[PDB]
Amino acid sequence: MLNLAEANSIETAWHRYEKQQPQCGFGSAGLCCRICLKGPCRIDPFGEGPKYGVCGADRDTIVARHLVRMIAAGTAAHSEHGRHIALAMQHISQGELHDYSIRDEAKLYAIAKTLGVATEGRGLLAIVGDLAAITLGDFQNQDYDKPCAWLAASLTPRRVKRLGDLGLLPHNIDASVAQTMSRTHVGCDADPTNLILGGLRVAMADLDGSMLATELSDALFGTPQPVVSAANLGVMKRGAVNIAVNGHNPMLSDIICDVAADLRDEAIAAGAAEGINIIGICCTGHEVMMRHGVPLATNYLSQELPILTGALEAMVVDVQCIMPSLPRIAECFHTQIITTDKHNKISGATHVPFDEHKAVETAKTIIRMAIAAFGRRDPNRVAIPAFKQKSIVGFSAEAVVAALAKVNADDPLKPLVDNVVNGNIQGIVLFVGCNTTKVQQDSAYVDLAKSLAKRNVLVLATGCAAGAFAKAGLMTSEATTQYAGEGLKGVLSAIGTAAGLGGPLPLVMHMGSCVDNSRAVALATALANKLGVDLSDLPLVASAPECMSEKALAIGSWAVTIGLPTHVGSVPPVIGSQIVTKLVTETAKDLVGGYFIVDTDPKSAGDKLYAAIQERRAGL
Amino acid sequence: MLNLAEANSIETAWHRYEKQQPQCGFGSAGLCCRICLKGPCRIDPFGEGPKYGVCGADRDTIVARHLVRMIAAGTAAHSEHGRHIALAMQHISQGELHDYSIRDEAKLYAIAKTLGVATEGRGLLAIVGDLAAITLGDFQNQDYDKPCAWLAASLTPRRVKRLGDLGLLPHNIDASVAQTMSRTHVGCDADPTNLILGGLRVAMADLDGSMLATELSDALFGTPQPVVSAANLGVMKRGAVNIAVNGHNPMLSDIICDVAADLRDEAIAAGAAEGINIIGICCTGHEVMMRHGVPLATNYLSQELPILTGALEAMVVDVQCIMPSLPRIAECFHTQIITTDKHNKISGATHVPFDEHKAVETAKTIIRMAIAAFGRRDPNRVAIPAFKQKSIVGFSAEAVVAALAKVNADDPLKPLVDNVVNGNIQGIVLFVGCNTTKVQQDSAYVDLAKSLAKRNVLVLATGCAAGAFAKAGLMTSEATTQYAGEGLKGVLSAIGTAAGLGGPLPLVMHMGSCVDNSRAVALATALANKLGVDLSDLPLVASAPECMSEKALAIGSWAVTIGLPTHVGSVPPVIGSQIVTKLVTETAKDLVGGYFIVDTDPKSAGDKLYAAIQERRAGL
Ligand code: SF4
Ligand code: SF4
Ligand code: SF4
Repeated sequence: MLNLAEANSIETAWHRYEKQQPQCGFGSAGLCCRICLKGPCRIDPFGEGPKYGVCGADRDTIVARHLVRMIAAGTAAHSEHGRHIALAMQHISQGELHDYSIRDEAKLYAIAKTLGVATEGRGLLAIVGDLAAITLGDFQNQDYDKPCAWLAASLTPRRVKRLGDLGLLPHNIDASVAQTMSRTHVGCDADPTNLILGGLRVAMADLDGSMLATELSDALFGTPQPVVSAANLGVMKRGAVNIAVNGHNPMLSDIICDVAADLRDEAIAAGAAEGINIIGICCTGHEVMMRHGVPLATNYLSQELPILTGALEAMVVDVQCIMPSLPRIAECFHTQIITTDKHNKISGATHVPFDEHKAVETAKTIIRMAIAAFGRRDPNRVAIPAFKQKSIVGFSAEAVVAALAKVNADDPLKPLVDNVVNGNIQGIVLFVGCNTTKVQQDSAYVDLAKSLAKRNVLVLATGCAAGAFAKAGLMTSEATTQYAGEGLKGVLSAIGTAAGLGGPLPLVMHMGSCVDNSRAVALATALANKLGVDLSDLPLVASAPECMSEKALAIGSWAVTIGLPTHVGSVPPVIGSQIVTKLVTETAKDLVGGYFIVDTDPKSAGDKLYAAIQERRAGL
Repeated sequence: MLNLAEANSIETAWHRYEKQQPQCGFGSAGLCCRICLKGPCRIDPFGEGPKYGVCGADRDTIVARHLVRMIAAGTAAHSEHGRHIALAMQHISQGELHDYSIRDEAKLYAIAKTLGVATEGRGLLAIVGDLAAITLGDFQNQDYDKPCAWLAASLTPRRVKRLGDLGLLPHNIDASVAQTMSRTHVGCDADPTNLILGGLRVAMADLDGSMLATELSDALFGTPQPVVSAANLGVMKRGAVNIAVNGHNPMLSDIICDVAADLRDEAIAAGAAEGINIIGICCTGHEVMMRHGVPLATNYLSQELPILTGALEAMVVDVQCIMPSLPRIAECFHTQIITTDKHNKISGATHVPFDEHKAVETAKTIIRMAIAAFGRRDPNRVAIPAFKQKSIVGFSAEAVVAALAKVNADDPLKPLVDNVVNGNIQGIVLFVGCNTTKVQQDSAYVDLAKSLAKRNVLVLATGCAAGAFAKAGLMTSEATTQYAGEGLKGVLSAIGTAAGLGGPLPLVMHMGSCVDNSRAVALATALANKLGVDLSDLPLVASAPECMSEKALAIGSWAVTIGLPTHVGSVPPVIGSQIVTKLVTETAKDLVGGYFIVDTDPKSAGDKLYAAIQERRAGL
């Protein structure tokens, strides 16, 4: 926890959770079913109740069909973000979408290198078209046996073989989601094993979306490089127009950032002495935190609380992980919750649609409204907590290897590799996932982080996990000296002073939004290649102690298919099926290297994670 | 009904249904969300308790989001069928796939006239090459404002403009299923009106898949023409090896049927003096019956009873509506449940994969596995009820027009309209639907047809609904002379005796499988184009007295969006929201012209349907 801005008149996410107590144990068990209108069909595993549904389907085919349908939804969620980015890149290539451009042409040529596109003497718009045509191809191929272009280009070669031999390499992101929906229909795919393999194949179609999203978003806006930022509710200035950007797509926020600069004088004119101060919520808040250093107000669960300070002039949303309660809560104040997307309206908000073509003028309209919301701000109701915590963020996979080249420009990975074979770094944990109410907010992350840090493992974080470490200052050079542990701290401070920081590198390491989890794969696959090996051999581990979204389920599943022991700290609906639970814990260990780790205890989970790393080290 | 193989000590669909009593009711009203792993949050409508989910979404977001995902899983189910035909038509245009070919070169040409393929002096394979490309574009177009190819080309140009101006013409089948699962992810679309409107678009994609599948499948296997067949379990033979074909895809069955004939001389040699008995279950059987007249054993709920006869040697199952209990109901006997699709495997059943490049060869293998099970049939455990109801089927839209051309070959549609303005044909009804255990099998189907036919309205049917009418004897000439009203019986008898068949046209005309519901919208659009109107003005109505599947919910949802008053007889999860209910029942009569009629009383349904039929006659 952290802030505690007591409503005392208003329902919040914590209130609505307790009024749901107790929650249906059937659904939490995975023994609920509503796929056809002959249900609802439940399974009584014990006292001689119904052991089958009207379908004839058992507990295992019921639990599994819902597992992969959840993975499929999270894949559809991530892929819709990457599709907008690739559709842009196709418009940038055709002299259209003028408000956008290739702001990082260095990242663009490197993307075309990993994809095989010629760049020598070709001109920018030709490469961009070759890059958009390929990336759109992953959304339209019908040859079930042709892997996704980004997957084949971006994994280790050993992994590409392992999955293609099992048919786990997707051919089409849209078709993977749709073929998962169709096969889980009433009376279609039954076999729990065929089902779970079908969820792992569509989990890879999520990885594709996350890769092409991160890479082409860099080329659109710039690769993150280390920057100083600040987190928590304190970053709201009373003397400023406070604009919260919540959602996922930086195509809106990165434009709002630039327009917020030229529009400062209108903020001062309306009576805001400190201009307009835009703040970030959730993954779009991380995108502009990663890139431009814009502060991060809060992560997921505490996203209604900015309106509670009585000084949020407008919260601009687009898609995903935004709470439908926000038009209700903002009606008690002056706040303007502004929806933007064609496929993301909240009843009671204010919709201004984002014409990507007319981008910077739609921004002005948005900021003009929030300047006018400042006009109706009640001044004796402002109550901003003074919690602002600083954090060094912007640690893209590119920048991390750059700071290593301040230690060895010849072999930039050699310090990392050498410091692993000797034990200063026992391993790497990547903290992923959102916020759940069945885990005390931010506590499981911080418990796990310092426990594993102390054990000499490097911590990387993304999304609402990096947001939970951002606040509570584990993203500081000081957090490294206090909790790292000697061997881990010795290296962390070496690179930390090689690149001009001021101390060591922060304990945890921001890599960005959930799609930017593809950065750590790029980090790890290059490592796995330097050693001439695969990720199912590296002392590498993922952990989602507080996960909820279907994205978190899809993200975690391809973390298994890639080779990582993946810790889940919020129990998916599998416990009702011992057979499915065997499939993802055992069996996965053998087929695909990675495996799941379901533990609700942050202390005992970090014991299995270190054990997984220590077992992983032994294999070398 | 009528058969019911009351078998002792074996569990069936009805036995498994009654084990589930009572079923949740929260899920029946749609007041259980189940998306985000912080739930399952449920809504209490009356006595205090929880009024929201933890994300903050009200009952109307929870209800709308689940309905819209059922529409998407139903579109994915049908679209995957259509994509198989389209890929086959592409291997066909290139010289791959030597077992399949353009059997109805005629159909191929009329499919190309409309939809705009140029034919003038062009080889057949160039014409079917353009057809394969255009149709595959409906699965890969990324221009959001580019309507689907078939949709624009196939339904009335007035409805093209309406749905276009409402934004309901889909641009891509695969991306409509995906953008649906994404926008219904946690924290995404929440406005009830927006969600159900987006579900109306992913429903118009099920019309696309159904359209291309039906039309293209005809060119590959032949456009159905009137054929006499037989229905019910009495279609099995003890002196023949009985092979059942369940599922949906005709690409398998049509082969199996042809190969069975060439493999008759090996059957008799093994002891099957009557050869290969290929019986049909669900839609695969409907496809081959409509085209070749093969017998249909049963529909959905009674697909396990053919095993109880002790005379089923194999059940070759491909995709969709295949009960997972069948492998368990075998073993008890000698039957071989044989799965074929890589995305449709059932634990305990024998899987031999179906390569379409090696269709006939695979076919022979399957059939041989059954002629081996014939030599394992316990002859002391045979029990074929001997219910063989003769059925006249094969009534494609083309066949209907031809019969109306045997009376007026200059204005073939004039006999229809004239008899609708005078009153002899008060209207038409399309009976779609499956089979649910909450309504006695086939009961409401039969009752609703007779009550309406007496009121002088033509009865058309598809799928398991048509199977119910076939096994009941409403698909014969005598049924018209008995239950049809005077005016209707007159027109039917005239066209009949004028188009051979020596009698009146069947009371219920078999229009085909689920995808063949596009034949009814074809006939309707043609009549509406002869009268200068839209389907929203024709006295046309759809009814699903025993729906249960997601495909049916989608099949009914595009019927509403094309302008048809649709009746549902199983109550979708919608009662929990009066807003969503009103949106799909009342405000749809203002936006898209069609609407839903939830009743569940078969008597009150027909009264309301006839009221709508007569209301459409007020106009015109
Ligand atoms: S539908 Fe299933 S998860 Fe929802 S309350 Fe009922 S038993 Fe529980
Ligand atoms: S799909 Fe089968 S197990 Fe699921 S609700 Fe329907 S009848 Fe029950
Ligand atoms: S999206 Fe909201 S209502 Fe639905 S399960 Fe999650 S928290 Fe509950």
